[PDB]
Amino acid sequence: TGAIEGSNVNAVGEMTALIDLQRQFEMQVKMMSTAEEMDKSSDSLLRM
Amino acid sequence: AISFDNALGIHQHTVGVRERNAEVISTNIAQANTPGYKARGLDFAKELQAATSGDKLYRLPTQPDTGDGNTVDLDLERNLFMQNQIRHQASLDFLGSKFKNLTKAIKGE
Repeated sequence: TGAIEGSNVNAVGEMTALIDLQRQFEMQVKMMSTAEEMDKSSDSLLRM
Repeated sequence: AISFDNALGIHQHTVGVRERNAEVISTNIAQANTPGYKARGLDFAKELQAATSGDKLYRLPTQPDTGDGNTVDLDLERNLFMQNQIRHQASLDFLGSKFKNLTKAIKGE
């Protein structure tokens, strides 16, 4: 009694999770870009 | 002898089958993005036999679908369409030369 319990959020734990989520997000975006790049190249097969 | 069948050979039935195959291949390409659509294959040997005198084949996917259910491998469809067009062009040349040789003999020109 006479005290209030705050939150247990570990600020560093969230920040290091953020930077890893950013890098993994960006790497998958590159996978999307190289997927359409391959698709565009494999379109001259029907380009007689 | 001296008949159009014995003269043209199987180059008249083959052309029809090659156009049939192109219709099937083009259908798979168009229906690539439709979920639940299963890729359709065509047996050339059976179709040629049926054409000479006169069932559904599905293509096994190389990899699982991403959830939609469509088993159309657009990389393979383009390759087969390119091959079908080349062999169809040869069949037209083969069949076209049958008529030219027949006309050449009946006129001596």
